[PDB]
Amino acid sequence: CTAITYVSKDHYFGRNFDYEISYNEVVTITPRNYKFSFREVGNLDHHFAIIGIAAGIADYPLYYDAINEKGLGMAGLNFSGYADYKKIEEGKENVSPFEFIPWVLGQCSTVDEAKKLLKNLNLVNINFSDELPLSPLHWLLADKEQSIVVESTKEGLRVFDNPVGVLTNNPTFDYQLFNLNNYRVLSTRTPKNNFSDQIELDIYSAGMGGIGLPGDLSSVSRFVKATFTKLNSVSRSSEYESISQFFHILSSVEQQKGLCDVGDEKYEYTIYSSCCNLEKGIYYYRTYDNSQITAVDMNKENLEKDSLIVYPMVETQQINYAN
Amino acid sequence: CTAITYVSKDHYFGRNFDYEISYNEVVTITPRNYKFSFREVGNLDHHFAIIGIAAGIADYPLYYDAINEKGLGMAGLNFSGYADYKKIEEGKENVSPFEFIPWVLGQCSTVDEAKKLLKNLNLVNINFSDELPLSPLHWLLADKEQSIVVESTKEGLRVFDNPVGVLTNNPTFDYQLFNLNNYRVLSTRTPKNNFSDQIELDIYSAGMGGIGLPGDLSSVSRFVKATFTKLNSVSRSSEYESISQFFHILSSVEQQKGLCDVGDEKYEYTIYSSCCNLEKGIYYYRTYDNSQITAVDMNKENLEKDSLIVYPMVETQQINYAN
Amino acid sequence: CTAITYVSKDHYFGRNFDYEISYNEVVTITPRNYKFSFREVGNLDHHFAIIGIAAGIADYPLYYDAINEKGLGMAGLNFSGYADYKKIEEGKENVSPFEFIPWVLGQCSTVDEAKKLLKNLNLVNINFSDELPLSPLHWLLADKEQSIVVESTKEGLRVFDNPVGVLTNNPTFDYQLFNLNNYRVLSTRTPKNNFSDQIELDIYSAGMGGIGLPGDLSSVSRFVKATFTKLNSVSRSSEYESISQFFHILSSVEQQKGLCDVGDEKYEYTIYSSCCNLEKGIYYYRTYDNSQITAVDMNKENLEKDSLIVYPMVETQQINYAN
Amino acid sequence: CTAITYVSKDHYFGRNFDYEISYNEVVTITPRNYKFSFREVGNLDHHFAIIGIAAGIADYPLYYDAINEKGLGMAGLNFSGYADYKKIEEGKENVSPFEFIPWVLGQCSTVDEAKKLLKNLNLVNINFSDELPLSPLHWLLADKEQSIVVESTKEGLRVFDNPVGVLTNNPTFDYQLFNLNNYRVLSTRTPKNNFSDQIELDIYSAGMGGIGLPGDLSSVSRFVKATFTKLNSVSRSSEYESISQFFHILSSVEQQKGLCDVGDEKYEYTIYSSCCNLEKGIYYYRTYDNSQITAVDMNKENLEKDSLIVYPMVETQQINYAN
Repeated sequence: CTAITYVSKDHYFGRNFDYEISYNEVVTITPRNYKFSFREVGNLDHHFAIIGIAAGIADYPLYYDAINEKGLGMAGLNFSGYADYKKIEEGKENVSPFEFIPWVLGQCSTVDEAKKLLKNLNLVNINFSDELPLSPLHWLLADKEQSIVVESTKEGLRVFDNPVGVLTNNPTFDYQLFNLNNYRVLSTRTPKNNFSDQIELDIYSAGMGGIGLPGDLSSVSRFVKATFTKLNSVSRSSEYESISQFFHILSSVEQQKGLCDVGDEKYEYTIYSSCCNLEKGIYYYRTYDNSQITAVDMNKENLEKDSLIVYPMVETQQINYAN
Repeated sequence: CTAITYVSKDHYFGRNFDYEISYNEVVTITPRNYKFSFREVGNLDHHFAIIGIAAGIADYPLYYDAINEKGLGMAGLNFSGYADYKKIEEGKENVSPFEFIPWVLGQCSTVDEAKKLLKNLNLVNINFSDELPLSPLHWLLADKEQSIVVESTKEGLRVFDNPVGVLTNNPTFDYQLFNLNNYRVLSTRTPKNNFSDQIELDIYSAGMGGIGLPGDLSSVSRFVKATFTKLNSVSRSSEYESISQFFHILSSVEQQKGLCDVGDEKYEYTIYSSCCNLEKGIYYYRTYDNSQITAVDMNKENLEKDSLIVYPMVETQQINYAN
Repeated sequence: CTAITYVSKDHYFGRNFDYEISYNEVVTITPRNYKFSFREVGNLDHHFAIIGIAAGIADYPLYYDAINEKGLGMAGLNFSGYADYKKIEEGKENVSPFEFIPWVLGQCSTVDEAKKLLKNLNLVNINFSDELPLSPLHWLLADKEQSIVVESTKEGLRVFDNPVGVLTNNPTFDYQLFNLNNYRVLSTRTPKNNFSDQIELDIYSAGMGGIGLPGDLSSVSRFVKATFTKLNSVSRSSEYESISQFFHILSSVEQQKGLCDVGDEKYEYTIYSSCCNLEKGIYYYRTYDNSQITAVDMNKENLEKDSLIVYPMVETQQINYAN
Repeated sequence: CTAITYVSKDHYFGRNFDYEISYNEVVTITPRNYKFSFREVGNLDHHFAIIGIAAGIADYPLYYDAINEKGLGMAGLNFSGYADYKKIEEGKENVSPFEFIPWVLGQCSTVDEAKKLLKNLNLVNINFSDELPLSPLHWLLADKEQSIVVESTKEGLRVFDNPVGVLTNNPTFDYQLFNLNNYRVLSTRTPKNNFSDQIELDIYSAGMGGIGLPGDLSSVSRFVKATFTKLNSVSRSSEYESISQFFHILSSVEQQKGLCDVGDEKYEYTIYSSCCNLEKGIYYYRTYDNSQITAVDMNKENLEKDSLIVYPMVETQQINYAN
């Protein structure tokens, strides 16, 4: 997985969802009066409306990522072997990872509010059900001001400011930031010949400033390439050019089927790619097999409802036959 | 630019067109009775039908790439500083680079026929017009059997067999093939710990087999990554899954706006990406700002016409609004 | 700096000392009755004998590295910006970095004894003198069983087990170990063509298993290359062959004059390279301008003395003129 | 193998000899009146004196490398699979590779003279003897003005000017020079943060300008690292300091035993390293298990003799026991 934020007049938030198998992903709008029952903290009978992509395997919104009607985004990304969930601890707000996106997005309008809510968080090892055990995750949260990373590991709970608005998988966020130090020299412009003034070295290609940028599908490499591509991106401000650039950034680090074998020719690939406009409450997405951008606008629904609104995903290529 | 061939059940050919500006790109079908007048060789009054993307600046099909009705594809890719075009040479078929795609695709049904035709070729330095001087190019040709590369350089004209079905920009094709030797170790699977059996190294990410793959936008790096991604692609045999995979291969080496500065913030970027089905005569394309695949089917036209059939390219985002 | 341990039959310990200027580096034997006065802990009037290279100040053995007569080695390596030394803390053994090598090597026969001693350590910010402020350092300690790394940073004091027996400069040791995970594929043997079974890739060179190994002079790169070179080294048990291999490992990551400019053509270079036999108490060294190995054997001195025994370093080329 | 030139005040020439097994390598001075009998060209009964290292299994000087009394150096380096030797060709100077160093160094005082002599050369496939078939080689020649590379391949005989004064093994020299283009950015100084002006990236190590420099033992990697290390080496004030720097350049790309397995634990390693002072006719050398520099001075011999003067190499560690 790769999650990013991007600014181009509006502020966008979204992710590549990378896994082996598609589990009936749907776009789900949770309206304001859909009751959230939490196992160990107080219920939210009335809360902010949410739109995101969820696993369509329950009548509870099991979100992989989502934004709320106040412009706050949150995404859970695989963090296998690094994530550690805890026992219920007295004095803490004990929240299960499966409840965590509803818990935050339900009641926070900004990342600063999320920071205050997270001060007493303890992420607890309680499964949604026996049939559906917890995934090992870490989280990116973002609004129009800033983004943060939340990591619950064996040593504890850390909330990091994210100066680049990017997150992938393992290892911890502090290693990911540190590793960018190694790429300081990379550039969008042709470098000078610093190697030796005694010989002539030919600029035989454009793009030589970026040589050294890693192009493989591993977690650290995608973090570096997504960061360089996001930070150096240029768009145009209009919505369509803006989301175009966003999906180009995500394309840069997507995983193609066949290239990442996780054992026995079982391939990890980018099942979908999302781009959310935080100001307008629009969830846009592509899928591996549908290149066309599909848009679901949360504000076109009756957000005073109390039942989940589900949009099944367009998963076949939608071709414009021009003749 | 990056050009590739790919086989699933059908055979596909296409390219990323990477440059600073659009020369009014259009999809042009050249029907059979559109007369080709050649400056220094014999005319083709009747020939194979062709479909490709061209610069729409004249009532000649100035193709960047195309396929013909017999399943032969050809593409010209930037080769700046390496390309050399010649004086008229007696006893040769003297063909200008601007005429070259029409010359080959007009009269050859296969790459083997193209190989025979190319034995007598001399590419001459004749401009289409004063307003349109020649670009420095090299060419990939492909059919369902094989692909070749044509390069006219200062040392002469070389025709290479292309064992990977990929081409980018500079340098010469022999260096490009040779450089793949350096990447023999790359894998789709997790490597064994060969570094030392004395220590335990953790597989902290999937995709570690590919570490070493270059991710920058330079010509050689894109050649290596496109080759690795193409050769290790899997898809099912269906048309939509096949072209999905094809566009994913091209996405892997596309150039995002902002990332390749050739100047004072003059950006090289992937203006369009094409995929042609050689068996069906369908030209499919995406553009930088339209993620939806658009399809133009040469066989839906009256190929006995004698004038160019020109379709505008759909260049703005075609979004499916789901609510 | 790079410090390593290496086993043949005997156990060896040593380092490259990398800096801009050579001062009065000398080989100094501290005999058992040389009284160690400590600024905040109890004095050691009688202790283990030590041999190492020091800065050549009459009043005290200011060691860069050393071993003791019981086969325990310790080295201080530059750790600029990462090292943090503390205020005196009650209930701790408050030891200055300049006292640290004498403090450990004076009273510990093994790394296990050092581990117990270090449980109470607080490294305090007390200069040897006003004219000679503390350097920012971290430490490698080794005996014939194991090695550890000691790091005092802003977060606190950490003692790590060192599974590879290597240390360089910044960042923290945990990041250095983690980064080795990225090099699991590297091999002494020619890799298989894993890139694609569809094409023939030529083994045009020996040594291709190691491609990916970094060759620059930076701290992390030297850590990776020293580790790979040390762990894959082979040598016979005989002393001359063993220290030969050791100096070859150190040569692999040495810094050549001209290549590492730390500002206005001020060059960091490997001033000396040491190899200590822990079992035999011999300090062997080469210097940048003397390739011949020099040996100083601590057991040839009167270790019951109470005064420092100082040997100048042989700093100019000792050439065998053979004809 | 790696061969280099380096200038300090004097001009130096030398090489690492990398192979699996040491035979009877000897330092051999060929005096002026040792008759050179050539199988297919005119004999040189009187010629320039030569000193180099040879295979001491024959009464003829079978040099791996050498310099002559007029300051011209020549070295043969493994070129396996690339070297091609020819049939005797009428009108050419037909010289066997085993005769080639004597042929050039016998009669040329400069590289310019060698260039004229090489205009008619045809390197022929004639073994010295049945017990000793020809090795596949290419050659570096150097004097105080310049250096060249000689490569006889299937396509023919090519003499290149060598702008960097380095040579390794495969592939052809043109590819080796071209590949340097990929390293234009590398520097001896800390790079600017070109990655992004939006974030602060920490200079946590010196030597970061060189990141990207390859550190493995393959032929291309050693070519790049030797070139960068040689070109950015300082010059020095004395003979001793100068050859110290020279051996440091060679050390940078030496092959350590255990790291390069060409077989079933058959290790390629740097058996000897040479440094020749072209002005003084001194052959200096350091073997793998003798770190001390040994010097053999051609001018201390009677160069009017007619028989080879052969010195065994000092192959065991010469240690300075200082106490």
